[PDB]
Amino acid sequence: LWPKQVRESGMEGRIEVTDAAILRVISEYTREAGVRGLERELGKIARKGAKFWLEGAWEGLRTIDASDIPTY
Amino acid sequence: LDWLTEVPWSKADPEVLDINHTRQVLDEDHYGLKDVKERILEYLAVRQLTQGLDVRNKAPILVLVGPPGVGK
Amino acid sequence: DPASAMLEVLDPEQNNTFTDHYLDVPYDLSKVFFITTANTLQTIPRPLLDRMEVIEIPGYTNMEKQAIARQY
Repeated sequence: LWPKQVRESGMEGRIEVTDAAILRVISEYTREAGVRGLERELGKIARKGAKFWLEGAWEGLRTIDASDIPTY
Repeated sequence: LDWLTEVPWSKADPEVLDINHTRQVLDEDHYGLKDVKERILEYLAVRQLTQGLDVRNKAPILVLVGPPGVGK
Repeated sequence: DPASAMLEVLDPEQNNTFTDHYLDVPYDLSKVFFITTANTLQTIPRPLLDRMEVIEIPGYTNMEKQAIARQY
């Protein structure tokens, strides 16, 4: 899910998420049996990452850790 | 007559496959889901074991039941 | 119900082959920007609700209605 949503929004190689962050997205932002809501939340992270890139810039990976999740 | 000569009457593509190649192709599109993949591999085992014989060939009929987001 | 026929047109992964009963061909509706409107979620079926991304529009306060009435 996350490689697809990163590739599909042009932010490939510029942003990355950790495992603690994915676990927090599953436990606190989703109540489902399937997996579509998780895909929508990770897609939201990628869109906002593109928005932040297009007005500033950085170099290398920005790593989103588990305490950066409420920012996005 | 144009409908009657264009539906396929006895024209088929092969059914005896390498098992492990099918296993690797199934495992690169979906995570988990062991019951469905084992059903497919048991079908191909029966197809390999029966190719010399002359018995009734009958393809399966399945229903996949589940919640709204799982990979049906 | 036409709610069960809307599952084919609003499917995010599959609506690039939407088949009408008049035209017997697959038609691609995947560049269309669908916007839908409701005032409660409860009378939408669960598989149809699971396809859409939900944005809530909460209702205006008094300081907002003040500015809407002055400026618009």
